Amino acid sequence: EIRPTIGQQMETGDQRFGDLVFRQLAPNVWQHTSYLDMPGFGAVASNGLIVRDGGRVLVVDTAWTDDQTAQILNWIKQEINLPVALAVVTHAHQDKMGGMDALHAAGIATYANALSNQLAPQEGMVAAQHSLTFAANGWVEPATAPNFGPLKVFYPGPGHTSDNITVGIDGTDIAFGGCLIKDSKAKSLGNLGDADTEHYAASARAFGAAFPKASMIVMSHSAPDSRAAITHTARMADKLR
Ligand SMILES: Nc1nc(C(=O)O)c(CCc2ccccc2)s1
Ligand SMILES: [Zn+2]
Ligand SMILES: [Zn+2]
Repeated sequence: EIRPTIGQQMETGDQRFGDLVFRQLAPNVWQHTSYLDMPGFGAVASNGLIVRDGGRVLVVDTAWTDDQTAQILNWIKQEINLPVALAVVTHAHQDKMGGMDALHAAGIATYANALSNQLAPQEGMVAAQHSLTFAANGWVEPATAPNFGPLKVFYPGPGHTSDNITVGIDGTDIAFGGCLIKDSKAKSLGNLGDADTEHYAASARAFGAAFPKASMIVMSHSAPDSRAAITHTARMADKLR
């Protein structure tokens, strides 16, 4: 164990490395998984991504902690041995931004929604060093996301949080919903403490429409799923209104 209370369990094709688990999803895409031990409840998994783009690596989301995020960088060093060009973090919660200091100490440029950077200090965390802004239809303003390569950043609207962003991986059929999207077998939308219950369903559907040909949907707290994760999330969110 490797037996989280919440989050996917270990399957064939998963690599344990330190306290983390890594799963290759495509030739150039890996999922990183880290765990927070909650007393009396057990381990909660959080997932992000590692993408190789030629001679560099791009990261989506930190681990829960600085030490776990340093372990991600160690895995990258050992298994890929290419430099990390940048990281984009997908909202101001600990599962996504808890390891900012480790990225900064390593000299990695960090990007987040401007709103995430504005909210991070109120959540006790460190803002990314660069702010992404978005058009009225949710697409990132390209001048704020320079040299992002295959990462296609989309703000779907308020849902899990007001600042949640999503990332498509161009040249693949993978899109990352972060904590907005829950899997097709989920019984709940997870933590709604900071959620916009009015707009959640439309935001989930907007993510689906932004990446209409993505067949593998990666998410923070479950194994990758089909597009039924999007439709199931939206249907659960419909019930909040
Ligand atoms: N940091 C944490 N984020 C979340 C989240 O929802 O983003 C937590 C809830 C985990 C969960 C998810 C789905 C079903 C049941 C539980 S905890
Ligand atoms: Zn969150
Ligand atoms: Zn979360």
